[PDB]
Amino acid sequence: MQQDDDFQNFVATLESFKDLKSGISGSRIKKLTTYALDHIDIESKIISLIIDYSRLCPDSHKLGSLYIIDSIGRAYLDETRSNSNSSSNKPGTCAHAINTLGEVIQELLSDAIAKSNQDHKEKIRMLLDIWDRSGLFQKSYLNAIRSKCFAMDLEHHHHHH
Amino acid sequence: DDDEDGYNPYTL
Repeated sequence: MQQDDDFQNFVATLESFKDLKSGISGSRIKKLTTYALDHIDIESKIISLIIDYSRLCPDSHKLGSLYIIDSIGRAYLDETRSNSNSSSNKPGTCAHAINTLGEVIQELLSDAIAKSNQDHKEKIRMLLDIWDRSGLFQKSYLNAIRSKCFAMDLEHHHHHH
Repeated sequence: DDDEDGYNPYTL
């Protein structure tokens, strides 16, 4: 950790991501994840970055950022979980990280799904299901997506179950 | 595009 693989690598990966034309390469996501975990002393900047990147641009970033946060979230959760997930306010470590995200996931998801279309919207929906199943954000479906009205509203002209 | 595209959350 001698000034090697600092925020540069992280930010660099994300930046290059958006620079793409709706490609979303898993490689990038990996770098961000491994990096975050490798450096739990920067959960703030990290989580904050991905978060902003999402709400930043429309569906485009929405979907992309979503995937990124997903990977980091899972890993982070397991990490802190291994010891004890506890927090109150402001960033500090994995714990605070997950908490912060869950406090913004509302606008993030909602926006993503909305700005997203049948295709994109579909990806988000699936991801959400896996999240609950796995046990990432054990908040009993936050008000955010909680209100099915979210999908129903954004749900363009199309049949469904 | 050969770059391990399509990142699924169900698979790390």
